[PDB]
Amino acid sequence: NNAFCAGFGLSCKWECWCTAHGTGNELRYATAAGCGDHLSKSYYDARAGHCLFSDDLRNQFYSHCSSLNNNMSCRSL
Amino acid sequence: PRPVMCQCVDTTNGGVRLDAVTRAACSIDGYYTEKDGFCRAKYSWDLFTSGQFYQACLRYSHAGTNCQPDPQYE
Repeated sequence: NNAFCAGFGLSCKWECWCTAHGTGNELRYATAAGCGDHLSKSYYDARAGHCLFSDDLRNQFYSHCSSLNNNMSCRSL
Repeated sequence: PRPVMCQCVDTTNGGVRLDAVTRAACSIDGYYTEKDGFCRAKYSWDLFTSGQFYQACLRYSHAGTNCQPDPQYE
């Protein structure tokens, strides 16, 4: 549900983030830049530094992580 | 301390320019030049350090930095 998810980070379906190649370290600044105000319908969990959404925005988000020479990890919710 | 210009670069193959990473790091608040891919200080008094830029690059990618003195301020 987009309203619950964007509004509350509730009833999201995916939780994704950019990862540094090699180290696999999470890159919150890169994730942030691809989330929240920057991605319609998304919810930016600034704490965990992850990007949540109900609609399947994985491909779009991937293009952002990838534009920055990064990988992407996603969990299904 | 003089003005420096820097690119974010890959930590692999020769360390090629990573333009979108440089662009992200540059907005530090300097200006980005599309053709040569460097971030420069907006004014000679308004410089960022090579060290600051390195941190900036690393916030956006697994990247290193190539920095040099900016000729327009030498």
